[PDB]
Amino acid sequence: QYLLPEAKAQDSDKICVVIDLDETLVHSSFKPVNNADFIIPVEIDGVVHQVYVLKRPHVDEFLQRMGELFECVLFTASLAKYADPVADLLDKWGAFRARLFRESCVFHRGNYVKDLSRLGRDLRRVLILANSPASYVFHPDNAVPVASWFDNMSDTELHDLLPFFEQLSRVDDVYSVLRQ
Ligand SMILES: [Mg+2]
Repeated sequence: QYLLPEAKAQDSDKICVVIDLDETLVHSSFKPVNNADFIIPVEIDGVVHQVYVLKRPHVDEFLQRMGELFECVLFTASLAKYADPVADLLDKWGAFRARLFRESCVFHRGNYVKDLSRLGRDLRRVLILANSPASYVFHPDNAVPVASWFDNMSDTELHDLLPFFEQLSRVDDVYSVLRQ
């Protein structure tokens, strides 16, 4: 069985974009951060720890627009119990049509790989936005790299990628732009 159901009517003409959470859209820590965007309590072996979450600058604009341009899918190497609460707070617009977590990755040579082949979408119309090439070793021709983000409040990578996405949203075959 594929990782996604069939695309709903309003999504099936669109390109599918698989989006990484950590160091791509947000950055989370167990070290207390003053003036955090969100704090989520995560239970680990019966004990609750606070996870301090910072949003990358421009992520609201980015997410809002990507959910129009694309069938967006959150595909994180992290675990639902941290990633669901975070996505609930982040995704104000219903941008993420599905959420896929650690179990849905393939652990390959010490790396959590998003294997786009198990999605159930024609690979000519799938993109992956990820801060590490390890994320997409199987699909390097589907990828749009973005630098890892931690706390640099002057970052504008998400803002500056939007026009490129704006363009990719409209092609028929992403390989015609990325090359395969
Ligand atoms: Mg990441």
